[PDB]
Amino acid sequence: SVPTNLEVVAATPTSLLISWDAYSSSYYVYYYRITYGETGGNSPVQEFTVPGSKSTATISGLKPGVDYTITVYAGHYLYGLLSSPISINYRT
Amino acid sequence: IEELVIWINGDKGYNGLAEVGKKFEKDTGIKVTVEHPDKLEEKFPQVAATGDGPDIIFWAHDRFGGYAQSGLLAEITPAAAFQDKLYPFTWDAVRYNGKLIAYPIAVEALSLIYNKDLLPNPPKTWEEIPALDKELKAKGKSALMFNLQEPYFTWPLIAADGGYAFKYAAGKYDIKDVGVDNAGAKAGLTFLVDLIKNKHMNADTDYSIAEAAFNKGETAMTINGPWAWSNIDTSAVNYGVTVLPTFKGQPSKPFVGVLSAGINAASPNKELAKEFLENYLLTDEGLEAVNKDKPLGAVALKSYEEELAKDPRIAATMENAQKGEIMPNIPQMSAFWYAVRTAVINAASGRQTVDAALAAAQTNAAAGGPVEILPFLYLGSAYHASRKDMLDALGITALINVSANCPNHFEGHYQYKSIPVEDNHKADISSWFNEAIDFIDSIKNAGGRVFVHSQAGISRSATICLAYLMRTNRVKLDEAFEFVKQRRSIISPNFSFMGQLLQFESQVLA
Repeated sequence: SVPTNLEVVAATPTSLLISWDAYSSSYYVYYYRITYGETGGNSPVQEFTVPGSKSTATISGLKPGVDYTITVYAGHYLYGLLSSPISINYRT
Repeated sequence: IEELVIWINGDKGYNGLAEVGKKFEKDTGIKVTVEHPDKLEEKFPQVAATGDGPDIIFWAHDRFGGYAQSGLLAEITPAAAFQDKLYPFTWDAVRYNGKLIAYPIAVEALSLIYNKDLLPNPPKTWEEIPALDKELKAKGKSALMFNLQEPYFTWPLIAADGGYAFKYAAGKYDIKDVGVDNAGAKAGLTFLVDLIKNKHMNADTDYSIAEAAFNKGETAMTINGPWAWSNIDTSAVNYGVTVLPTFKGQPSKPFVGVLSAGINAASPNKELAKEFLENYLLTDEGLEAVNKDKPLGAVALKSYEEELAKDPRIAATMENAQKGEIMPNIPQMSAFWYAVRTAVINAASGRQTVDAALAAAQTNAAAGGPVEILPFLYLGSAYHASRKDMLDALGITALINVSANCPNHFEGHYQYKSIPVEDNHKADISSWFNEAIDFIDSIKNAGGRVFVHSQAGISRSATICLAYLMRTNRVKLDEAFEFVKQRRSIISPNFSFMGQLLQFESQVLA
């Protein structure tokens, strides 16, 4: 259903190239939604979507030296946004 | 291996199918065992790629195209008579490249679902809906709420006046012929976008919001399929299921999913399989046994569908199915879902006009061309590898074919290098990096040009290009990645391939 592994594969002081194991999501899945926000912060997370055929995404415009919570949700072609997202904490 | 084992998912009437399988044995002697393995559709291609899998696989037709693209299914040969026992539109759902590959069994499609107490006479036309909502809003209610996020739900309106996903003719889909930005699609999406801008509907309504608003009586209609009936039964809404509204005098065109049974091509009981399905399963007797275990909904057998249609909900499902479009079973359907999803969000919110949004979606969903990475190195899809004149016009003299099933289409005219890997985590694609890098250099030194391709030109072939830029420039993966991505924005090596590329990074920089 949903991916199960999520990593940063490249980094700059203000940006992260992430990767998730999309191959583990069923063929029903037509996009992924990525959210990110300062861990422990007040502000609502920022979010964008990518095509279900992507296993990679760039998160950019981050503050340097800050811990971010990064979440990947699966999107189903009928129901839409699914539950049980995958998340990591990662510091720029 | 062995000599009939039938795979079906557990959500369905497998016990009832076991019965039509004992009633088989008491007629044939030969035994049929019905197992319902978990993650069934994921296990079948794993195990049937070698052999030791079932003889007959049951599943929605849309995944059978991937199966057939891998050869895992046999070309069923149904009597010309037997085909008339099924509705003719169902046979279109079970072909790949023109050949039949499954027997149609059951059929689902969206319908109009309405609250009989709020609205005993649901509108027959989309155009009626704004007046009706103006009336209901003055009572605190709304006319219609349904999922606006997924193109699967909005497409029936967008298609009514002429839109379509991929043109289908003579048993084949033409992935160059996308009907997203024609006049019919513009008119339907303009109507939709107008319902939102006039606050008859909300741009944020998704599956959950819609399903709760209707089952709590806040809205007079929703749009949904038979999977949703159980939750409405639980609620205090007296509901009906009916034909979708027309738009500009023409029916709404929901996508149609055809539950289907395929024959394992790597199995000898191909005759015992044809025997069981053609003459023991798809009979009034056969489907009823399955139906009694767990209902099938609308069914593809005309005789037994007449029976079930006594339920007006099932009759409405079949009627919307017969006016709808078969769900394309080709891999390009995924880019279509995402492209239309962006179009609807951007038009519904005013970020783009209907025309700009559909035009960009047309471009995203329809096939493009190869992409120049380096003057002697191009990147693209399996589609491109079959257009000889187009490659000849680019000066391509050699292809790298990164696939398990794609032919070299013009052997002897181009030099071919095969890299036979699947796009999954198990595939050791980096053990081909050196060999592929030498081929590209070899062709380059002889003055030629290499076209590197995989099915979608997204994961496998991009990985080969990225590795080439890395060894050849002694640069890091994130630099190669940025380079290709700016030329072909969709490239995305799979998770395991990104790891293999990172391992390769520290080798070429040591």
